[PDB]
Formats: sequence, C-alpha cells, structure tokens
Amino acid sequence: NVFQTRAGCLIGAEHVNNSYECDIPIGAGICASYQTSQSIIAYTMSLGAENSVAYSNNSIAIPTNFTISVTTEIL
Amino acid sequence: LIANQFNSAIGKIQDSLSSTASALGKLQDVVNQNAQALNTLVKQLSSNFGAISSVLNDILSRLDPPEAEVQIDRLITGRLQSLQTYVTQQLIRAAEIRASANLAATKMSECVLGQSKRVDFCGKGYHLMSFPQSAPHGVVFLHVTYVPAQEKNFTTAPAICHDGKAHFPREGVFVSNGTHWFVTQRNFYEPQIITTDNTFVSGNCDVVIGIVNNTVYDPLQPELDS
Amino acid sequence: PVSMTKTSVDCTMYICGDSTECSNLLLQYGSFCTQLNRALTGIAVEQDKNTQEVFAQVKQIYKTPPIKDFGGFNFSQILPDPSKSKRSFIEDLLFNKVTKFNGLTVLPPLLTDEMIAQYTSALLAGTITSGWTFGAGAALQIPFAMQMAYRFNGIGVTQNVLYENQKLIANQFNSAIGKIQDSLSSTASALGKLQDVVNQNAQALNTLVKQLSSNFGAISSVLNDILSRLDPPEAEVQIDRLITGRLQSLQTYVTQQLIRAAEIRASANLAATKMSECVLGQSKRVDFCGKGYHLMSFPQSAPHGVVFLHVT
Ligand SMILES: *[C@@H]1O[C@H](CO)[C@@H](O[C@@H]2O[C@H](CO)[C@@H](O[C@@H]3O[C@H](CO)[C@@H](O)[C@H](O)[C@@H]3O)[C@H](O)[C@H]2NC(C)=O)[C@H](O)[C@H]1NC(C)=O
Ligand SMILES: *[C@@H]1O[C@H](CO)[C@@H](O[C@@H]2O[C@H](CO)[C@@H](O[C@@H]3O[C@H](CO)[C@@H](O)[C@H](O)[C@@H]3O)[C@H](O)[C@H]2NC(C)=O)[C@H](O)[C@H]1NC(C)=O
Ligand SMILES: *[C@@H]1O[C@H](CO[C@@H]2O[C@@H](C)[C@@H](O)[C@@H](O)[C@@H]2O)[C@@H](O[C@@H]2O[C@H](CO)[C@@H](O)[C@H](O)[C@H]2NC(C)=O)[C@H](O)[C@H]1NC(C)=O
Ligand SMILES: *[C@@H]1O[C@H](CO)[C@@H](O[C@@H]2O[C@H](CO)[C@@H](O)[C@H](O)[C@H]2NC(C)=O)[C@H](O)[C@H]1NC(C)=O
Ligand SMILES: *[C@@H]1O[C@H](CO)[C@@H](O)[C@H](O)[C@H]1NC(C)=O
Repeated sequence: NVFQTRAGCLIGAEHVNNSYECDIPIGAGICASYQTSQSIIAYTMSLGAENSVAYSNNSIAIPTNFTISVTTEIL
Repeated sequence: LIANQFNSAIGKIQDSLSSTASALGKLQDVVNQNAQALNTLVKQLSSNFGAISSVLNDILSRLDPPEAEVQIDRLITGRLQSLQTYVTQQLIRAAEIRASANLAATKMSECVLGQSKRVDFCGKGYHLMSFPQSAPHGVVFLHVTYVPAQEKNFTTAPAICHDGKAHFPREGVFVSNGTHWFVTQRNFYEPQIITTDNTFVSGNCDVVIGIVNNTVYDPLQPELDS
Repeated sequence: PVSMTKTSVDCTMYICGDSTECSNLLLQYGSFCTQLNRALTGIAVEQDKNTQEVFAQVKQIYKTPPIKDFGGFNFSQILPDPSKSKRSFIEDLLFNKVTKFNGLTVLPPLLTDEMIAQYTSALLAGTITSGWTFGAGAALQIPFAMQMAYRFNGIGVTQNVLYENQKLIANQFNSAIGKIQDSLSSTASALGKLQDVVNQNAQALNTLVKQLSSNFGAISSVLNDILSRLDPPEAEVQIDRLITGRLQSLQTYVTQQLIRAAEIRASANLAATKMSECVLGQSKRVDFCGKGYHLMSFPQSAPHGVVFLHVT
C-alpha cells in the first residue's frame, strides 16, 4: 500500500513484479496504471517484448508478401 | 491487391480520426498554450503589485496626484513586467513554431513533391509517397509507405563457383530452398534460375569465404547446341 | 547532447522562504509563480520527450545471438557484457569521462541509465544481425558479411571488392574500434559538448542561489532579520524590494532555461534524425554521417546524450 521509489514515496498503489508499457510516467523508470476489484499498480516499465533473431552465418530471411500501411504525421 | 490495401488503409485512417481525437494533440496544444498565455496576461490586470487598488481611475479619484503618481508608477511597473514576460514567451514559442514550420516545409518538399530515401523521415517503413491535408494552423501528411510482411528462413551464400570462377549476383541475393539455388531480389522473394545474366563473374574460387558450388545456367548453350 | 536536468523551482519557498507576511505580500504580484512553475514543468517534460524520441525508436528489444560468427568483425567493445550496470565498454569510458535548500528540486529522468543502455543495445543488435530492415518492419536476419556487401554496393562499389577483401576490412574495422577506445580513454576534451551543457546548468543554478545573498537596495539579505529588526510599516517596503529583486532573478533564470532547452531540443531532434537515418539505415547525405562515404553507424549512450560511431 506504501511503495518507496527512487522518485519519492508512492502512497496508494501496489508494487507489482510484472512489467507493462508505461501508462502514467512517474520517474526513475516506474510507471503506474489502473488495472485489475481493480486498483492502481506501480511497476517498472518494460521496453518491449524481447526478441532473438535467428542469426547465423548462412541464413537470410526474405519477405514474400507486403502490406501498404498509411500513417499520419501532424505538424 | 495493392489497390485494395491502399483503399482499406485510407478507410482505417478515416475511422481512427473520426473516433479518437488525441491524435491531434500537437495542434490543440499550441492553441491551448496561446489561449492560456493570453488569459494570464489579462488576469494580470487584476493585480495590485503593491498598490492601493487594481483599477486606475479608482486610484486617480481616491487620491491626489502627489500620491496617485507613486501608486500608478507601481501599477505601470507591474503591468510592464507582465507584458514583457508575455512577449518573451511569445518570441520563444514563435521560434519553436518556426522550427516546426521549416520542418513541415522540408517534409512536404521531400516527401510529397518527391519520394525520399531518408529512413523514418516519411513514416515508419519504405516510403512510397504522401498526400497532404490542411488542418487549422497546421498540416497533416498521409505517408503512404510500403512494409514487408511475411518472411521465410532461406539459406544463402555470398557467391557460387561454377567453372572455377566466382559468381556474384548482379542485383539480388543467392537463396536456396535446400534443394536448388536461385537469385532473388532483396525485398520480395521471387526466385529465378541463376543464369550467366543474373550474375557477373570475378576472381576464382580461392579467395571468397563461404562460397558454394553450383551450376550457373547459360542462355547461349541452347542455341549453340541447336 | 540530448537532455538537460529536469529541474523545478518552487517560486514561493524561493522568494519568501518560511515567512507568511512575505507570501501574502507576494500574492499581490499575481500569477508569476504559476507562470514560472508551468514553464519549468514544460521544460522538465520536454526532456523526457527528447530522450524518448532519440532512443526509443525500436519496437522490440533485440538481442545478439550468443555465438559471434560475424565474418571476422569484432563488436565486443560496444556490445554489452553482463559483468557490471549492464553497459558496454565504450559506454563505460563515456560514463567516466563526465563528472538544495530553496525549492531547487531536481526531478529524476523517466528513463534510467540502465534502460537507455538497453535501448542502445537493442538498436546495436538489430543493426548487427538484421541490417536496416529492422527499421522498416520485421527484422530479417542476414549474415553480416552479406550485409556489408549491401552497404558497399550502396556506395557504388561492387560486392566482389568486399568479398575478396573480407579479412582486410575486418582487421581495419577492428583496429579502428580500438583506436576509438584509446582516443576516448586518454583524452577527454572530445566530450566537451555534454560537459558544457552540464556546466552551463550548474552555473545557472549557482547564480540563482547566490542571488539570494543580495540586498537589492534593502537593509539585510535575510528575511527574518528584516522582520525582526523593524516594524511591518517598514518591513513591508524592505521586503517588497527583496521580492522584486528575487523575482527578477528568477525570471531571468527561467528565461535562460527556456532558451537553453530550445537549443537542446534542437540537438535532440538532430540526434533523432541522425539515428533514424544513420543507424536504422545507410545514408547518402554527404558529411551527415562522418567524413567520407557512409557504411553504417552504431550508437552508444552517454550521460545526457548519445555518441555515434560512424563507420565510413
Ligand atoms: C498477401 O497478403 C494479403 C493480405 O491482404 C493476402 O490477401 C488476403 O488473403 C486473405 C486470406 O486468404 C483473404 O481473406 C479471405 O478473403 C476471401 C475472399 O473471398 C474470403 O472468402 C475469406 O473469408 C477471407 O476473408 C483476403 O481477402 C486477401 N485480401 C485481398 C485484398 O485479396 C494475400 O493472399 C497474400 N499473398 C499471398 C501470396 O499469400
Ligand atoms: C591496402 O592498404 C592496406 C593497409 O592496411 C594494406 O595492408 C597492409 O599492408 C602493410 C604493408 O605490407 C602491412 O604491413 C606489414 O605487415 C606484415 C605482416 O606480416 C609485416 O611483416 C610488416 O612488418 C608490416 O607490418 C599490413 O600488415 C597490411 N595490413 C593488413 C591488415 O594486411 C594492403 O596491402 C593494401 N592493399 C594493396 C593492394 O596494396
Ligand atoms: C567445390 O568444388 C571444388 C572443385 O569442384 C570439383 O571439380 C569440379 C570441376 C566439379 O567436377 C565438382 O563436382 C568437383 O567437386 C572442390 O574442391 C575440391 O575438393 C576436393 C576435396 O573434396 C579436393 O580433393 C580437390 O582437389 C578440390 N579441387 C578440385 C578442382 O576438385 C570443393 O571442395 C567443393 N566445395 C564444396 C563446398 O562442395
Ligand atoms: C575481440 O576483441 C576483444 C578485445 O576488444 C578480444 O579480447 C581479447 O582477447 C585476447 C585473447 O583472448 C586477450 O589477450 C585480451 O586481453 C582480450 N581483450 C579484452 C579487452 O577482452 C577478442 O579476442 C577479440 N576477438 C573475439 C572473437 O572476441
Ligand atoms: C558457418 O559456421 C559453421 C559452424 O561450424 C561452419 O561449419 C560453416 O562453414 C560456416 N559457414 C560460413 C559461410 O561461414
């Protein structure tokens, strides 16, 4: 119920061992979010699903299909 | 297929804009920042800065010039300081908006009026084109880009020996489905027989590392036989 | 340089530290505190946005394979090693070459140095194992020798030049990395750019604090001292002078910070561009990626900033 972070003294949020994308920034890498009866949790944000590319000295990966995305950029 | 993908993608943009609005945070933030700057500038009018009353005519009436002068001078100092602070905020914010405007001009000249090869400069992926759309105090691009989709774990080799000489692919890469060998363009698996036209020769088998034996077909052997 | 230090300055505890009379006087100046606090918070958030834009450009967190079959190139001086701060060697050399009473709180950066190191290790593993493709979509592995073949063929030098000289190029690249290691390890005036930012902000804070010991034409630079030595019918005037002075000093500091933060954001956007065009792909903009024809680049973190190794 009372977490102590490298940013300060968080009061009213459980400190989970999990790791999700940063929803509400706090500091020092801690991010809080409202999740499962539910409550407010404060975790150590994760940077993305780790991934080990099957590198070799003779293996190449080539696409066969393509997708035409259309993104937006506002200025 | 490309037509259908492009149309459906435009449609998804339509929906994404129509439903959620936190995509346009950038323009709304500018408008709100200027609105709050003006509101702070105005609400500074209701402050005394250490004077008697925040109203000028009130001080002119309630006292005599031999003291209205001092009270006023305080109000003038205060309001002048507030005005300079606002104008400095505006100078800095306008420099920043000019930064984004030069960036937008560059992005339109390089990204609409032509196709760019600057990675991630025109939307995540290989760049195909873009279409601009106006927006209140700002621009909105639709970077139509091309993204490779689903790959296969092929086996490769930097070159192949056929007659003691090394063969390198002209514009492509040597892949192999484990049984045979082909040369295919780097971004779209489209295997081709390795003729002596898809490749060009150099050196011998000795020096390159990781070469693999194979047979490079030659289009002249058929006619030369017949 | 990529980010300043997220500093916040409570106007009130600064100007009128623990003096109710002083606070109630200050209220007559209006919303200056609210304005300065909002400005410094704007800067303090823009910093995390900067670091986010510079480093967090990779969707996943790639990892090199345990084996090290890279056609003969040697990345051990830049890939992480678990034996520390899971940073790499040159990141260490960089981290070593770079070296409170009045509301001057210093917020912490949202991304802590370990997470920065993880981002840069991700970008480096992606570039090593997958070429540029990991910046265009799904990462596709490809033997490093062939990737340098493509990088060459990109600058108008046919592949056989690389394949015939693979060992010579490997030796040159390894030795060059080594020379970088030495150049950093011996002289430190190469990192003048980051150190200059840190020193500029330190001196700005020190000037802000040392302004507290000035009278601005009042009796004594201490507030409680003026409250005691006199009566409110004159403590009001003396205070008002001190408040005017300290407020002017605070606005000058915040304007310095606004301008310096605009400049650092300029360098951060530039670094983001340089990483997106120079790491995640091979550029053809002359001198944009180190003097010479450009082959690739590898990033390395550094305290409040990034450091590229333009392999050309
Ligand atoms: C490359 O990727 C595209 C992705 O759009 C593939 O096209 C799509 O393939 C799916 C799977 O077959 C199609 O979904 C099916 O459509 C039929 C149409 O009658 C329907 O009966 C099914 O219930 C299902 O919805 C989809 O229509 C199709 N898209 C288009 C625009 O044709 C394409 O096949 C991939 N290429 C290769 C070589 O795999
Ligand atoms: C292209 O330039 C490179 C520059 O590195 C040339 O390679 C280097 O050539 C020098 C001169 O022969 C070599 O120095 C000598 O190395 C031998 C090795 O046993 C040693 O006995 C000598 O005392 C002297 O140190 C150097 O090793 C060599 N570098 C490498 C990595 O092989 C290369 O020869 C040039 N190409 C052409 C076609 O000239
Ligand atoms: C790739 O082939 C070379 C040589 O190919 C041989 O000669 C060609 C004309 C053709 O007849 C091929 O079928 C032959 O294999 C190999 O080099 C030879 O290696 C053997 C050892 O197995 C050695 O005794 C020979 O002296 C070598 N040279 C020749 C001219 O035969 C090479 O080993 C092959 N590599 C791979 C990976 O298959
Ligand atoms: C890659 O470079 C590293 C150094 O950057 C090499 O590590 C050296 O290895 C030799 C022999 O094992 C030792 O004598 C040195 O002390 C090592 N130096 C360091 C800094 O570790 C390594 O051998 C090179 N090659 C490979 C394949 O990693
Ligand atoms: C790749 O590595 C394996 C590991 O032993 C080796 O047998 C093979 O010859 C290597 N091939 C190339 C092209 O490096």
